[PDB]
Amino acid sequence: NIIITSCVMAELEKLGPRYRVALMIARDERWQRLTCDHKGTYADDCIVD
Amino acid sequence: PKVVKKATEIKREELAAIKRREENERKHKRKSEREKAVLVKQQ
Amino acid sequence: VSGSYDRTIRLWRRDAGHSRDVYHTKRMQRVFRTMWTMDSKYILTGSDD
Amino acid sequence: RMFAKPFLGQLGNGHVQGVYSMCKDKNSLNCIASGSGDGVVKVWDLTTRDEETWRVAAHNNIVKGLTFTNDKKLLSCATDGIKLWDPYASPSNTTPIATWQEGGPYTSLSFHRSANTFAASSGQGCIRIWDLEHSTAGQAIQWPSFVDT
Amino acid sequence: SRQNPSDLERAIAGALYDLETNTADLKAALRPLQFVSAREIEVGHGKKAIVIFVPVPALQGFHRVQQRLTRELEKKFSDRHVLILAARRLTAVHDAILTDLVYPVEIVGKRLRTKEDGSKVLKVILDEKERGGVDYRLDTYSEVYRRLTGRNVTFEFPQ
Amino acid sequence: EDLYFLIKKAVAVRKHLERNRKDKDSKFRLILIESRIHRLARYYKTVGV
Amino acid sequence: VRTSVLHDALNSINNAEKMGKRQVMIRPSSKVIVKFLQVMQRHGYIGEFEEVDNGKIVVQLNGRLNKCGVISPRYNVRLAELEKWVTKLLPARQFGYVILTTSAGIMDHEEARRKHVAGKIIGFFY
RNA sequence: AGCAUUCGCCAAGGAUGUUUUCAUUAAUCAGGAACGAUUAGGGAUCGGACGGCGUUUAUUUUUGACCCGUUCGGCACCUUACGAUAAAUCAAAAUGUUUG
RNA sequence: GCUCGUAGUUGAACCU
Ligand SMILES: [Zn+2]
Repeated sequence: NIIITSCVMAELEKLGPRYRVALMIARDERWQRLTCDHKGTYADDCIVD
Repeated sequence: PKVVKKATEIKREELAAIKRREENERKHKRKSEREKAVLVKQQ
Repeated sequence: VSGSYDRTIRLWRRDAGHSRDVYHTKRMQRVFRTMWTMDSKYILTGSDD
Repeated sequence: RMFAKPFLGQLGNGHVQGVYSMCKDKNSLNCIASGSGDGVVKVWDLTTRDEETWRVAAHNNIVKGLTFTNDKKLLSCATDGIKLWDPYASPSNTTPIATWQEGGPYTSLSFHRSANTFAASSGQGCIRIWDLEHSTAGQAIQWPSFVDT
Repeated sequence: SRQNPSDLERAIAGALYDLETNTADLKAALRPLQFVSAREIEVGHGKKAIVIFVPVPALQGFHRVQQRLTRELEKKFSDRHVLILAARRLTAVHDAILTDLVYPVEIVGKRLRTKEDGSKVLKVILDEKERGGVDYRLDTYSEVYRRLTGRNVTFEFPQ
Repeated sequence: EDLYFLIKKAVAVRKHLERNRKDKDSKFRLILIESRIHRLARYYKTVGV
Repeated sequence: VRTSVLHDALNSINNAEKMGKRQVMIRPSSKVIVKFLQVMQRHGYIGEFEEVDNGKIVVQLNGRLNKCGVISPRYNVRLAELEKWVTKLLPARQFGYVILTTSAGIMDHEEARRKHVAGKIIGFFY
């Protein structure tokens, strides 16, 4: 089961519509949306935390 | 943001030119800018 | 309220002529639908992200 | 200007493709439904925004029209025609409970205030009037020699 | 010639003889003309429409006079729309059928649009300079063209 | 048709150079129009003429 | 010389989609172009079109359109290798389509396998 | 490579416009030869054609110089790149990081 | 230094 934090979908959405295919493959509704609660939306510190 | 700022500046300069040649091409009452919306009205 | 084809919501008044406030993010792409809630306090945004 | 913080948030995990039609219940305040570009419509409650109340892959291309009826039921238009859904049923029915395709490429849809009636903006330059629970085919009203969408 | 003429085809030819004697003061197309062919179908419902056909290379011979000729035909016969059309024996054939339907003002542009499925509608724009009775007869031109040739077109003055 | 004005123009330029054979840029205009003689003589010979 | 009316028209679709325009104007028309827009319109990636002849094609487009394809060497493709070809063209097989030239018409690859026909790859769009 | 007095002659050539025609003649280059799809528009530059809610030629019609609009066709500036990418090159090296 | 140019290379749409 692959898990995709809201920092990670946040950073892919901050990357522009060049990556709309990577966003549309990243929001596969099969997958566990792991909601984070911290101010940064910074994925590397969310993952190591 | 940056693209909306640039593009509304471009719309300011473009409408400045279009109103400039509108006033020259007038020069060589008016019609109100709200009346320049209704093109025609069918019964 | 108007949702633009580019990345912006425009908050207007009935008798204003120019925009009372404007709304944007980096993660909001092309706002196709924007509607109010049923008290007139909040505004609700469906985009192309 | 210092306390201009306009952004509350986000209706959960959102859709996959872009939200191209959404609607509100004029009698409630928290029934929010939105149909993306996969046909999949979702129904949220504004109190419980971490997840959607209801979800169905309603259509194939996109969802063009979307509205709530006066009782609790919703309606969706797409190129495949128009479907009437029950989003609030205790047996949670992923299947539709009515449909219409006699008409054309229905491209939007709007619903009456008091009485159970709605109109749809078609592709034949026409609007269709349905009065629910006692109408099979809607009455057609169009401008007489009118062609455009 | 080609046809065993109808009673109303010899009512039209009888109107041609009534434009051979006891008439104008003009006969350039009225003196040589005989019977050719005619059909007569409703415009929706309420009133019918009358069409005749054309021996093919003589269309400039029917450009000898058509203005006020159709006025005399609409006065003297049945108060309905009278229309000339060239029968032949498909692309420029039926495009030529359209340009023979709307004869005074030529076609400006064919606008065949589609809807958000496989559906599509043809709608050709005609020039603005004659509108007075053309907005009346334009429904008759469209429904005559689909009742005779077979496809679905609509006509419009551009904007 | 066109070919007679081509050879009128070309033989006219030839007569000009026969009046002065040291005008080498008009000699380049001659090799341009002679190249058009090879061109349209070739193609309109392969039509059948 | 650019004899490729399809490559020109689809450059207009691409560049005037990244531009953020909302209808394009394609004056060099075809029937491969009109049927190509029948397919993309049927899958909703372009809004609508309208051809007004002089051969103008006016395409009211929506905005999700990422990239429409430019394959010039139009190869024959087996129905058994069509999975390999579609998984090489599309960035994800459930996103976008591959325009096939078949004897039963021109349609997407999923409908081509709904009619059990193998054809020729000309396009892709996603 | 180049082109600077006036005037005449000789032919070409460009651009515009037409109510002009054989109608694929088209497009790029081994072999060879002469000379040394849009950017995104704005403000200016002329070379025409059309129009004038204007002066002056003009003793008044032509007519031309000025001013304006449309319009093509080019020689360059400026920003953003529509992007790029080998960088020093860019309205093109835009199409070599989802290559057809 | 640029230009014409051949083999070659790619060859407008339109017509069950
Ligand atoms: Zn986090």
